[PDB]
Amino acid sequence: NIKTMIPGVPQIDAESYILIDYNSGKVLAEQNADVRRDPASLTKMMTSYVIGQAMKAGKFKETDLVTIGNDAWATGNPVFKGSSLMFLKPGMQVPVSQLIRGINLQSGNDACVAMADFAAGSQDAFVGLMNSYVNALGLKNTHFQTVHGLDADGQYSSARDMALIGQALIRDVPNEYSIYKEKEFTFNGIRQLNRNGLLWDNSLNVDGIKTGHTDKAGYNLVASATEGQMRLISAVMGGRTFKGREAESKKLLTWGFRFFETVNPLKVGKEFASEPVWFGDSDRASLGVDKDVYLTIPRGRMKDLKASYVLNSSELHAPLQKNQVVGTINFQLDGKTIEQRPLVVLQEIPEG
Repeated sequence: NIKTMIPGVPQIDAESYILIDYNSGKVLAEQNADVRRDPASLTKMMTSYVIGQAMKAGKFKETDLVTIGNDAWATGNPVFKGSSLMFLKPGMQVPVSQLIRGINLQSGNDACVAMADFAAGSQDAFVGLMNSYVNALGLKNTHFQTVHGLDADGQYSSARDMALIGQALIRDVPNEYSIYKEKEFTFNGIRQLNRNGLLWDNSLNVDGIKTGHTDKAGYNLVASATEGQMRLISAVMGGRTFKGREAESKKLLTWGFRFFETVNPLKVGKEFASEPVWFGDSDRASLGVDKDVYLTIPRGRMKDLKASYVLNSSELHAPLQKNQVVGTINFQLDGKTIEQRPLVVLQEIPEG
């Protein structure tokens, strides 16, 4: 009864939420996770992702100077009224490093425009890239219209999609992601703090990601935290206050770590099984996986994890290509399969 208990999910004071394991992708808890909502400043997570991809590709460096044009002039564009701003002015020459902290830490809407023009030539072209990555990441309930999320009546996202964008930031552009844990930066002699109050919560190891709030959106937060090498991501959208979005996210993250653990039973290239092969330059095939296996299981139950496999075909016949799928690995707890992964040929076996 205790060994097999399924924990109850805490009550969460928000319109929608999700909690996922970064490594395994397992959804630990969810409510209304696919409902389309106003992302508010969470849009800037995708702005950051695009910029991160550009820097990873070597298109520009953090020390490069960006010239501010009239479109990023904070007090020359009333669309920016009442929003977070660096107070950029035309003709300033600001390092990429400062602008990306403006976007990431301050949600500076002017900074978003300046970087969009720098990275992609125009705001429209940059939004094109944002939406291209929406497609590349397989997000079903997300669409962007502007680089900052202002003036975007037809933009939307969801708790799931914002958690998945978080996952992508951490996984794909780690140098960009590393900025989100910074508690402050200085621009024009003015120190600017991070709005993610969970960075100061000494009871968790939170290192990201993004907050947002409007009247339509309510209070939004995408958070990520670690306990050792285990990492969870929470997205809470339509929270009720500044303090509530933090508190509700903390509830989810803490619950996740208490009841679940991530395990890595198999890495790419490690032989899991072997089987005879016919017609080959070797007599047996080495079989395993083509992507590292991470599972999320009930905490404490690693000892009870069992694995076995099935083969698609009666016989293996050479030629066998590297990563050729030949079966399925079943991971089991309490005599029930909880996870399956493709079983693949680890080394090509040509005909003899």
